[PDB]
Amino acid sequence: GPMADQLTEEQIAEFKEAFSLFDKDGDGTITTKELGTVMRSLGQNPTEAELQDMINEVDADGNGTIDFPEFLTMMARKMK
Amino acid sequence: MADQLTEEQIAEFKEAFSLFDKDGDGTITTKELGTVMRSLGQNPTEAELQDMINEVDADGNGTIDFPEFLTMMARKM
Amino acid sequence: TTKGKVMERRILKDFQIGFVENLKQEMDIFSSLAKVIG
Ligand SMILES: [Ca+2]
Ligand SMILES: [Ca+2]
Ligand SMILES: [Ca+2]
Ligand SMILES: [Ca+2]
Repeated sequence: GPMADQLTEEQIAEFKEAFSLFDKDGDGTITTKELGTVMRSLGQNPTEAELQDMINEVDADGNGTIDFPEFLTMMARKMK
Repeated sequence: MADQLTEEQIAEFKEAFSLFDKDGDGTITTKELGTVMRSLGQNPTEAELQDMINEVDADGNGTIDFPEFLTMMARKM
Repeated sequence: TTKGKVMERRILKDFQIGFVENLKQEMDIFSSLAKVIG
């Protein structure tokens, strides 16, 4: 599970911008509610459990939400 | 992040908010964004305008208020 | 008026709506988001 070998600063800025679209209130975390809001804009209707599954696979410290370090770590990983 | 703002930056963002809040009702709507965008030579679709509101509409009430505008402005410094 | 329009154009750029519309067309949300930034 390494992050992508070539991770540019501009890709990191895009990760911050993407994070800010989920964390709209700017408290530095993404909740299941904030994730559901964005995915309902996408045309998906996930359940409260499906949302918790997607949070859980990004949530490295198990505190129930996603912070930017967790988001960035997962994003640069999927960047491969 | 909005707390890390100087007096001058808040005053500046307050002035900027009023440029978009055309009717002075304390909210920015899709229609007000559209009016400004078209005055600058952009022609967004209604769907794009709603996406723009949705980007920063943290409380999901359907418009941008000054707290949300300040959060946007502060985090993008 | 010119000062106001410059401020407006700068703030509108802050929405990055082209980048955001790219995500929406692409939409496993996090994998698909990686593709847009990829
Ligand atoms: Ca949040
Ligand atoms: Ca966490
Ligand atoms: Ca208004
Ligand atoms: Ca709002």
